[PDB]
Amino acid sequence: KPFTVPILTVEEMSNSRFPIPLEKLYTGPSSAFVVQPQNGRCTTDGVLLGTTQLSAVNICNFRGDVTRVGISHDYTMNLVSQNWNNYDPTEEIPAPLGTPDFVGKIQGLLTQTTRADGSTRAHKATVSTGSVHFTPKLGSVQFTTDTNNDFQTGQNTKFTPVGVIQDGHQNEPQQWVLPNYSGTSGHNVHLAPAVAPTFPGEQLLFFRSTMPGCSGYPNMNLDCLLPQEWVSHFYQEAAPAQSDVALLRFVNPDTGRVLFECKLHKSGYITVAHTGPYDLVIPPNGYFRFDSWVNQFYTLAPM
Amino acid sequence: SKPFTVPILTVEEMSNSRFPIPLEKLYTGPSSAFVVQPQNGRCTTDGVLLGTTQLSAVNICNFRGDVTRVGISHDYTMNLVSQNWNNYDPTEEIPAPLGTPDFVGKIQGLLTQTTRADGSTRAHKATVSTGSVHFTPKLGSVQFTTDTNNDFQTGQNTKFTPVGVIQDGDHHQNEPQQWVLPNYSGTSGHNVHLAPAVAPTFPGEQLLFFRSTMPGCSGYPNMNLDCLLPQEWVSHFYQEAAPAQSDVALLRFVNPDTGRVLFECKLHKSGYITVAHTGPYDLVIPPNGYFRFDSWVNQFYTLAPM
Ligand SMILES: CC(=O)N[C@H]1[C@@H](O[C@H]2[C@@H](O)[C@@H](CO)O[C@H](O)[C@@H]2O[C@@H]2O[C@@H](C)[C@@H](O)[C@@H](O)[C@@H]2O)O[C@H](CO)[C@H](O)[C@@H]1O
Ligand SMILES: CC(=O)N[C@H]1[C@@H](O[C@H]2[C@@H](O)[C@@H](CO)O[C@H](O)[C@@H]2O[C@@H]2O[C@@H](C)[C@@H](O)[C@@H](O)[C@@H]2O)O[C@H](CO)[C@H](O)[C@@H]1O
Repeated sequence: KPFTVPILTVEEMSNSRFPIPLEKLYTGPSSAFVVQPQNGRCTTDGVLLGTTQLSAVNICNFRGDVTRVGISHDYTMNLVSQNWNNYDPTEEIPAPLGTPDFVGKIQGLLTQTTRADGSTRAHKATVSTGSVHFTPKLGSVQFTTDTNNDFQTGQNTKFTPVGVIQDGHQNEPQQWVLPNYSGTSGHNVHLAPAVAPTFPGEQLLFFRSTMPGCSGYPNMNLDCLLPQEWVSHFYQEAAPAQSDVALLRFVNPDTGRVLFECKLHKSGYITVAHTGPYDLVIPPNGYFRFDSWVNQFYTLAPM
Repeated sequence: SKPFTVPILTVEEMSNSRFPIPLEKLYTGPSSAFVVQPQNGRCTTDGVLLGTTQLSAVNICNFRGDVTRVGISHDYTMNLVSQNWNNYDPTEEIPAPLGTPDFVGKIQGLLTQTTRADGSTRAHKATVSTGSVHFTPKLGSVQFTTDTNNDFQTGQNTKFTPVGVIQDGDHHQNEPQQWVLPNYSGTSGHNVHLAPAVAPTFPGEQLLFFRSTMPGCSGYPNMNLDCLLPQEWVSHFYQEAAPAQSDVALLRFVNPDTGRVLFECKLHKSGYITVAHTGPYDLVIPPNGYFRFDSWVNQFYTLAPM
């Protein structure tokens, strides 16, 4: 089966690390830090990695029953799956699929239905993924909410993420620092690998969005390695990789002209030939096109 | 000549095309009491987007723009911009901005804002009542009720992220009304450029719906939300653009483990599905089941009964 990538434009696609649209493309150095996101990780032949699942609308969502912490405004959620069934902590994944893969305070609404009478409720809520109580691999997380009494026990409860907050400027979130999925009780396991360019003159290419800010002065940049639509495409197509590197051309169909070329690595990330931080300039109808299988030492034309 | 296909994703791997939530189940039921005319999740099998349909579920029922307080109240008017923060164009031949809510109801979420100059940010619980006379997205503005009367700044980029729906009143589940379109221009004019209503015409047929449950945020809302196509099918058809070789694509829903067909259905080229069934029915399916395109047929194809 011939390999392909979607023909969708950047702004027609979704971030694979938070449920927001893609905005732009960015390249920059990343030698000084670890790039190891767990969402938006998929091989070109369709093997999902890390905590990656198939739809953007499930990312950084949580479901389960909740219990109040003491008489405070905090609630513990005993996590269940997307469809309210069991999460198995023994499955060899880092945490439930869709779990946040950055240290930060994510704000949203915690909603609940009482099954007996169909009554419903919603409260502003934040999950601090750097907290010792952020233990999704153990099956629970803790939320700070705007209520100390309105949530009932034994009722289906959902967190819908909206954005991020900060306290103290732009010092958090830390998008490239993974939370400890088991808190202080254990180290992270079964992670999608860290990624880095290996060929001189190359940098990663990032698919960038801006997370909404909900309080304070947060760092709102969020970069993913693959659009969510690419994850779903590769998962479905499962086209065999004929080498370790797929050569893509980013084309302006208005003119047929190639704007730049890049390497899509089989293990699921892109590099470009560039040195330095750069906000790419792309036309609104531009898109990526797979042209040929090449190798790790093929020299890209400068971006 | 390009062969037509539908995605192989399972129902629970896909997304509702009318609200940013996962699909839960397949449902068929009677539709004679309704006009079924959703504007999101509308796309032909050869990839022509219809109504207010755009390509990603994460944008549905989102709004962006600048806000101004209404009087000295807790309500704010949002002057809409496009998804990428560029000016909105009311002259485009669509019913309303792509992604606009296509039902009458009170959608609750958070209204967030950043002050560009210093990176300061804020968020407030907010509700948009799409049945309100102030719901005028085609004209370029909608109104929100919020939990503040003072915290939002003028001239700053503001986003509404939807979460769920609310209800008020002794008549439980009286709202939202998922099959009642808003007036996109309010009282100023009638709706324009709509994707057409759909209905079964062949004896013994009903629509097949891809169903989710919207989160409830207050009161006793009707949380059912049915779409005609998963968002992933919209995206698939838009990209593939495979020519329709007849009016109807016959699909079989298959259990991949046994290879057995569970049921068959008619995917009309204009982008909706019928099945041979009468009455409300939550389909009993294996979670790994998927739809498979088998052949090009016509509107009078008599299906094996569900
Ligand atoms: C949880 C809460 O009550 N939020 C309110 C509160 O917000 C303040 C407050 O949390 C302080 C204390 O840490 O920090 C900020 O000042 C925060 O305000 C928010 O962020 C600042 C930088 C501004 O951008 C502000 O507009 C924004 O609200 O009080 C404020 C009103 O002052 C809001 O009501 C929050 O929702
Ligand atoms: C803004 C606020 O203070 N909400 C409270 C309040 O919310 C109520 C209130 O808005 C009434 C208006 O008559 O409507 C509901 O009762 C609403 O509550 C919500 O819906 C009901 C049916 C319950 O499911 C409830 O738990 C939910 O909050 O009062 C409630 C307490 O009942 C909460 O304190 C809200 O925060």
